[PDB]
Amino acid sequence: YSGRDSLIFLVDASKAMFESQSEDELTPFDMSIQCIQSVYISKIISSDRDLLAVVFYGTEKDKNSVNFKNIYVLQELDNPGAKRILELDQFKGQQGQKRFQDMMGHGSDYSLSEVLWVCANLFSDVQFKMSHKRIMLFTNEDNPHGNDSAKASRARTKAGDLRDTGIFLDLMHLKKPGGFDISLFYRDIISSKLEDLLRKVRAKETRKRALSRLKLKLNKDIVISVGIYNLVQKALKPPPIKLYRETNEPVKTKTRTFNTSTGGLLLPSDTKRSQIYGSRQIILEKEETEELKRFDDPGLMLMGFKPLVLLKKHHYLRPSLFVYPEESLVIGSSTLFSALLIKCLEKEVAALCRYTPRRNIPPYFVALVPQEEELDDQKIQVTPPGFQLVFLPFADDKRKMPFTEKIMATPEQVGKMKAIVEKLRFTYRSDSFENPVLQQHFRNLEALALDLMEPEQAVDLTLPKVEAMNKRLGSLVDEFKELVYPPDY
Amino acid sequence: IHWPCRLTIGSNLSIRIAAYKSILQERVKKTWTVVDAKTLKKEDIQKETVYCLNDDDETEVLKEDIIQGFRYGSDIVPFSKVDEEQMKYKSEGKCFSVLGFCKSSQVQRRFFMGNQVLKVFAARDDEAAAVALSSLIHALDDLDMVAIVRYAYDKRANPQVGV
Amino acid sequence: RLFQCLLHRALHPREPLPPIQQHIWNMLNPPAEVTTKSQIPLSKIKTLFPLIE
Amino acid sequence: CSLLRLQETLSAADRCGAALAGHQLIRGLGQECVLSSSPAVLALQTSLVFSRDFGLLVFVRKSLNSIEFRECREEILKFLCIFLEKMGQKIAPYSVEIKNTCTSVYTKDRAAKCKIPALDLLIKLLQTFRSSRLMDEFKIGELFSKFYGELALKKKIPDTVLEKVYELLGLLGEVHPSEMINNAENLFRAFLGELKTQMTSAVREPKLPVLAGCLKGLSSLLCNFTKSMEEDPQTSREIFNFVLQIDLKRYAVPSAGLRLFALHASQFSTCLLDNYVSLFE
DNA sequence: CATAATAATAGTTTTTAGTTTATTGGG
DNA sequence: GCTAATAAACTAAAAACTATTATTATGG
Repeated sequence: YSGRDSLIFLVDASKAMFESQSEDELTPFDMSIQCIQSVYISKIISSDRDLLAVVFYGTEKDKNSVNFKNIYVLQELDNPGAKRILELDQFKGQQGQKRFQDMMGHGSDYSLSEVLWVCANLFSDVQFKMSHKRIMLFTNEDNPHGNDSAKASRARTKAGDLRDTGIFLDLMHLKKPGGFDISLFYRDIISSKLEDLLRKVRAKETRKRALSRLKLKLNKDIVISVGIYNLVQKALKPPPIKLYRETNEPVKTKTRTFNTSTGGLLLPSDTKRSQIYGSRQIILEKEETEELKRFDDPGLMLMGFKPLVLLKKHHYLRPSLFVYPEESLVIGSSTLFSALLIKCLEKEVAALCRYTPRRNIPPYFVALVPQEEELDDQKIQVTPPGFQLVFLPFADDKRKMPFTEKIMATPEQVGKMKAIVEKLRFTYRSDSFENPVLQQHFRNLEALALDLMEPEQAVDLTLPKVEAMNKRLGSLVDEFKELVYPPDY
Repeated sequence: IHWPCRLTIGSNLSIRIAAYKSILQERVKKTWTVVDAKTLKKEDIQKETVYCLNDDDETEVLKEDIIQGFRYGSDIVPFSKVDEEQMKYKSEGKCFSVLGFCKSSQVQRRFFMGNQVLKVFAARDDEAAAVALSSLIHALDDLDMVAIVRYAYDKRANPQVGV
Repeated sequence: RLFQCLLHRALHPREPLPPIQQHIWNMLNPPAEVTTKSQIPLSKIKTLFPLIE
Repeated sequence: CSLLRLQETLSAADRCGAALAGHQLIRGLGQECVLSSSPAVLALQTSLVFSRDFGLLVFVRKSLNSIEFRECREEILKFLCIFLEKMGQKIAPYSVEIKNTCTSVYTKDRAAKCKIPALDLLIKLLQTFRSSRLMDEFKIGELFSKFYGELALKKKIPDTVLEKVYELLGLLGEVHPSEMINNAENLFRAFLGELKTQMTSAVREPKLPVLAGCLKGLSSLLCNFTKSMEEDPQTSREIFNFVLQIDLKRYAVPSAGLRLFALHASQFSTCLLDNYVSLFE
């Protein structure tokens, strides 16, 4: 499902950004600004399909297209970008706070119902596929129901409308964190993470819409609608958009075939593919090439059933893809596959096929790991019910080794090193790998997008150490390595 | 060919190892050389990349006055080749260092990544260390232990975490 | 298939190219005796479930 | 006046980047379009100079990829073409003007981000020549020189419904100098090759849209006098009817090929000896 | 020939697919 | 005494995300 996650950033202007309010820090203006800046950076690196707008409930002198009193409209709904980063840097730090004092000032009178009015206007402004719409708000004023009851009633009515409209609002601890003490009564219409928001984890791109769906033409009679998808991706280099080094102007690199001799623009027609082999240049053509690659229609033709016992580590290829059952023109796909999964204890003998990716391209043997409905107790469908597309190699997929068959050592070595490795058991964490080049690259991009003094080099969990395992375990591994002249040359 | 490295973890481990590819496609060597249909002479064929500009006449300019932009957020950040060449850093050398240990039961065949199978060889010039590594292989097998290794493909490539 | 196309265009480049092949294509097909043992249960499942919408 | 008010405010409401402003501009464009739809002779003359001035204004001043410009000038070209229906020759010293403007328009995004404006360009200019031949149709010589320069272009990246190879971009407005003859024989061999590609009508590669939508109409305006009934290509293009399989969807393209076969029925000598009944039935 | 007929034939940014890029190499 | 065998990167790339317009049916 495509859709722009619109997010609004409601930050106070009177004191909730400026009063300690049962705390001792500085004005929450600066911390809130840095928090939202961090999340903007996180989106820029991780999500540029989500619109953002910042609003200041409370305004001495209105900066608002709505022109309503106590409305300060800084940034309109739009995807994250550098102009907004500069916009917030104007109000970043205590220098930014005193700026805020300069053009409009703090202690600003508020208009809550009008704030809901104008943010509703902003939500109405969008013209695109919307995935989510959230109001993000911090306030030291956890319960300013001390206002006129008419304003509170109208604000609650507007909240009922907007959540009825589907608009979502978030107020999160700024005065009395934890214990539900925060929002002493503004809990009425709203029903921690500052560390994450400042942490601004980024560079996370994920599937948004369905793609690459096919059918299980298992025999010449039966087909079963399915869909092929990925969750393991190879991180790319971001596109080098050739810009004029002076004027930042893009490049129309006009690349074509041609003739080195007669100065004419050649075409694939008046040219032919060829293969210089032996004594014969083996000629071909573009459609000839396609046909030589054109084998059969895309889909899954069942070639057999193999137990999940022949599969071994050497039986491995490119990272596996996934198949989910689909019912667009094959009734019972999901039903029959549910039967397959319930009888998957016996269906360790998984399906065998020579999968054809698309037309004009050949099929290839790819095994299918039966994915169960592994729904977690917290209701996370890890490995959704389907099949993992582990790819069956050919004799092509081989680069042989020598055969200097090595023999086992004395069992005391095995036992002592088992004690070593289990004593030196690294805490398992699947979501623990970030590429230092990748991370440092993100940091260069974000830092050399502003005038940052330096891009930080992210010390990743992927970096091995020298003493952390040498204090969790110690040098007893080397002392155990009792053989003369250990591989520590 | 030999991928020489010393598998070094902590303050004590350093095992000389030469890595080799086990699963690897043999791709076609001689390619579909496109030749003129009427002369079959690729030598008489030109492949020019006319780096034109966004002009009516699209004035061509070499990369001399061209920078590599990057659509950073709702904007483009241009990085010159040296600009994007100093910002970089990767594990220099044929790096291969294990991060730690865990049971292979945690991971599944449906949780693999990487395109081939890379049989890393035993200790180099140390048969005692080689048989010790064989015993360590057995130790890993007994405990389902995994050698989660940070692996720079070489000096020229970035690090790649693996097992 | 590439090899047999090479043989075609070598011995007789002046000819239309053949299909991928039979025999090489032949040696990929799934077990025929399994299809034989299957067709009755295969009929059972396939008639048991319409596969169209 | 209304024409003047739009010429000014429209030239005023184009301030920096507000796509909302630019689409109120396309809105005023629609207003001027319906104005021209309700014309008067005095209004005809007045809208002529307003066309000149403010069309050049939108032509040069906007000149940018901003979506406001994109759509507004898309419908600008739309309106200019749908008005091309009737001016008379009065667009003769004004013909070359917009000829050059439109050629540059092609050199713009209509070479990079070709869209409906590109087809607007094409139709406007082509109907222009077929409404006016060889009173300023001599700049078109070098114009097509460049075009064939960018027509021998191998880059088929542009859009499919904006492809330019097999039905309408006819080019014979000039005197057919040896220029277009030498370029045209190359065009002809390209036609032969990619039509042979087209008739693999069993490989599920139709590629019919405007791919089979521009340059063999260039052939149509080109084959009228070229490559007489003297060789194998004659019978090849004769065969090129065969399929013109079932199409439905009004079957415009097969019927389009059949219509061209009608056009050059004269060009069908010396081989149609064969297959009397099959052709005729 | 009647004249607002309301389906397919794409429009889309898709990630993801083969790109020479690279150095140890037989003397 | 010599001279790859690669593999950082190639430089790309075919995917429906979306669908207006024509559809030629039926008022005109």
